[PDB]
Amino acid sequence: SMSLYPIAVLIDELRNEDVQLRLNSIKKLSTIALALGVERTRSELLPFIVELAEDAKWRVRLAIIEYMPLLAGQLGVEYFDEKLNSLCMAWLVDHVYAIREAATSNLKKLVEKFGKEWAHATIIPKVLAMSGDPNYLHRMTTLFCINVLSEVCGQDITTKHMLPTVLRMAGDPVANVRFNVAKSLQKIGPILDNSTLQSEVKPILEKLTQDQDVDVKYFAQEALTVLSL
Amino acid sequence: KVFTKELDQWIEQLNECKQLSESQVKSLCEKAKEILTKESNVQEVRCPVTVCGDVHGQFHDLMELFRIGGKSPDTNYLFMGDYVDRGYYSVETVTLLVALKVRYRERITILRGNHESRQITQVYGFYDECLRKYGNANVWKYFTDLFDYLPLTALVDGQIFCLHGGLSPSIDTLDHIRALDRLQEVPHEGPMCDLLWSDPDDRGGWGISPRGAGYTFGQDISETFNHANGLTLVSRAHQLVMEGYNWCHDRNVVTIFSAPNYCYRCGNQAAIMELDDTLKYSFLQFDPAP
Amino acid sequence: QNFIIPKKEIHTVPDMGKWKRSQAYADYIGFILTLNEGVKGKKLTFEYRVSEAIEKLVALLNTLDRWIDETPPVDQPSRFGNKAYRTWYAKLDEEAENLVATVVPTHLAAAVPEVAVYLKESVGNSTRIDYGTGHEAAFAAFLCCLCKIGVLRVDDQIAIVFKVFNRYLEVMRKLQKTYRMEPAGSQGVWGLDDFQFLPFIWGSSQLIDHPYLEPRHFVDEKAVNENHKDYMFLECILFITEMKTGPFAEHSNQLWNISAVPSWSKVNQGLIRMYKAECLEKFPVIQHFKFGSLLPIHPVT
Ligand SMILES: Nc1ncnc2c1ncn2[C@@H]1O[C@H](COP(=O)(O)OP(=O)(O)OP(O)(O)=S)[C@@H](O)[C@H]1O
Ligand SMILES: [Mn+2]
Ligand SMILES: [Mn+2]
Repeated sequence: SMSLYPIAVLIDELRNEDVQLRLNSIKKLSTIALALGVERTRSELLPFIVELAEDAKWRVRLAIIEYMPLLAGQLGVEYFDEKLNSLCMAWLVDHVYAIREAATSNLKKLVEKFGKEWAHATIIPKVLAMSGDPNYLHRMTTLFCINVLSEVCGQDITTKHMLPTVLRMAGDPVANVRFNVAKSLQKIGPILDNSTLQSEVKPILEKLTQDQDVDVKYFAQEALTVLSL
Repeated sequence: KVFTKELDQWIEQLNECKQLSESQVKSLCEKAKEILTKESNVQEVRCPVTVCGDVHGQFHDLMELFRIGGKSPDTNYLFMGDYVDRGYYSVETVTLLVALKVRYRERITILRGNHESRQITQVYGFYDECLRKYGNANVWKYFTDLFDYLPLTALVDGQIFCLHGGLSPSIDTLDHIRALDRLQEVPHEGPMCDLLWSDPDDRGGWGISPRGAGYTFGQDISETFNHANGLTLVSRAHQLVMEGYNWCHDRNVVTIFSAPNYCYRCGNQAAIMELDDTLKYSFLQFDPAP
Repeated sequence: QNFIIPKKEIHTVPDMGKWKRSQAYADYIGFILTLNEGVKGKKLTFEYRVSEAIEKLVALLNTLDRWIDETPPVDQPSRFGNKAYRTWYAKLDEEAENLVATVVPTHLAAAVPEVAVYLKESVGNSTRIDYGTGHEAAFAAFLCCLCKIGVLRVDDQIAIVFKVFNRYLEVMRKLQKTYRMEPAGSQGVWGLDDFQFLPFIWGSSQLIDHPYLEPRHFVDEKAVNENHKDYMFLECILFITEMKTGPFAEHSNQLWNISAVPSWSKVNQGLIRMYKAECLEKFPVIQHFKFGSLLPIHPVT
């Protein structure tokens, strides 16, 4: 079916010094890897996909992040966990925001593909690990992730595993993290039950309206209004 | 607020690279002046924050910058001037940075560069651009009047000194700078002039600037000023850098330039400096938008 | 006669009127317009006369070319410009008067110190590693001085532009490439070019009343390559397509507008107005002009 494919020509294009040919060969992978089958892409294509995951140019990295959900879909959940989970996590810590932003959207698409129970097992912890990062740019990623993930994780996982972290980060030294707690609570709120909302969310937001910082105040007040509290 | 909705859509509108109307621009500058008046000559800035250099009207490259370092207000920014002139989009570029200031005054600091004046904006394009995009000189009025209010310098965590140009033989301390009256057109000579015009160079002591304005200063002057004011670093812009950022004077001074491939000619990288929660510096180099 | 070293005189923005009303200005502009008139409608390969003074000015420029060969770019870290430019310039500083004295006859040897200053100001800034239209102007001023002292004559008017000024551009282009020089006072998307202005004026003069080449033809790659050997304007376009990135309409905005001008006539006409408006009336350029006995600051007489 594809045992006469000139795969050597493709590999030269993936490892090419010219950036444009790297990007153009990545655009093929989606269709090519399907026709080439699980075994051949795993043995013949995957070592080059892994290289490109950490390419010097961020736009090449971005294209791999966008191809990731299809590649995981083809390769199945069991193999993803052993070779590809690390790639996806290392992206959330990337120096370039655009790469951080896209690795977040990626987590969402993977959860839709593999389901919420798998997310609890293999994703949620690694995301929460970042909440203790010395860098505010990284600590914020945790919240951006929680925003995106709470949708597809359902009420319970959100309440038990994601919510306590958000509430803890309300006491962060950095205001940017603090107002992003207010924004997160506005986003994840409608998913939680009213008891949880009235008892655990409402007191935190009210304390956040007493914050020194103007932006924390505003977004805290805005969350209270939106969630009707 | 009724005016926060308005501001929010302006920011949204400007991110699509669409200019505000003359009427809108007028209101924006009026409310910006109120905020800027309360700002000190040496404006107090708290880390964490990202320090940027020259943009010279390259709006799409400014968008690339926010793709690299994160968008406002999530990421704290500090700009060291030269927003206008030379590029196609001085209006959109400067309108957005001003918009964001009025919206999140604690999340951004915008400093005055030498290009932020009535004299120079009539030499290098900003006047022309306004006239062509608005049909009259009014927008140029509202902006050049606003430029008089931009703080001359900034101080992050009391330890990192930020300004466009460089040091002045007339200024020994940060108090001399606070004493100054900044609320005027950038003068032809003197301390205010030097802060926005000066350059470091490779020979010792002071030197009259080849630019015809300001002075050039050597490593010993940098060493004296830093030590005397308890500073670890002078962060500045005002000069093209092939690598985006350039160390000099034994790491007493850093030059940051944020206009990649300057004049479609130079093929330089642009850079920004991220300052940690703990004031540690790191640099991000980037090329232009594709 | 009676010569002095040229010094700066425009120190403030109010000093810009003094310049406008000066003898130097009247002479300079009148000198540009003269050369402009002499080359109207003529190709670079036109048959004109070449004197001893001209052939020795070319040699001068060849000596400067030779020094770039003998002063390669150093493999050191630098801000932007390559530090080897300073080594090169220091050679022009030491040897300028000697090079000029090979062009000026021994009876007018007293004029060498004044005239050599303008050449020293015509190749970019040593400290900034710069080149701008101000340096280009200094070279025109240099040439202007050689006329006022009679070294160059009326018959040399075509040679000055086609041989001497044209060779000068090759040497500057080389300098800009080799040492990675940056633009002094580029107006960006609002200026004509980052580095040059004058060749666009004289260049368009050649193309006045051209049988088939109209301003729209210089944004056509093929027309340029087939004709640049003959026209200075097109050579400048060739360097821009060689040195700049993107579509033409992007990098060279003002020139893209000019291609939409009906005739080379109006191009030459407009460029003269623009040159006065954007170079000769802009303080950050004029502040660096130098005035002596030949091009003086005293009101026009
Ligand atoms: N057309 C010109 N030709 C030669 N020199 C010039 C010209 N225009 C200005 N200059 C001088 O050369 C210096 C360098 O010019 P630029 O760096 O391009 O502009 P600048 O305003 O000095 O720098 P910026 O844009 O503030 S970072 C200026 O300070 C002027 O003294
Ligand atoms: Mn600048
Ligand atoms: Mn500047």
